[PDB]
Amino acid sequence: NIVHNYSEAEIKVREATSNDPWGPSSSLMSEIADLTYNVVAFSEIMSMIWKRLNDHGKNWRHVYKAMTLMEYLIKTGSERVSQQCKENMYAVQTLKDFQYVDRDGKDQGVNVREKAKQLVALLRDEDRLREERAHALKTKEKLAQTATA
Repeated sequence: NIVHNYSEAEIKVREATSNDPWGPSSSLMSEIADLTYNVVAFSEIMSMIWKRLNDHGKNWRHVYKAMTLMEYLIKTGSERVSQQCKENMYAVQTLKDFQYVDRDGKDQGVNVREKAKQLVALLRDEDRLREERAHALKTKEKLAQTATA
């Protein structure tokens, strides 16, 4: 990871992409999105996400949640997020053929492939990206003004 103690941003990314049977919460992803505007945190955040995406088989949740977070940051964080993804398109495209059938015969990998496929389509369509971002930013805005339960 090339860091001593993890920064708060790195801890948040790891938590959001933990190898656990649950997806990232919107509140946590929203915090990470704000952090993408911090010049130092941006680099730490992207580096950790690319690393969590670098995994296989039984660790598919790391990959799936990392893509979910990347998708969120592409649409809701600094524009530099989508810019770096476009520059490293190959690293997103490889996930389109990720495979994993668990020991019960359940294909978990197909969902990783589908998300990668749709994410790639989004990143290559500039007009869609602008629309998705406007809608995503409004959603984060609405989220911030909605009370708990």
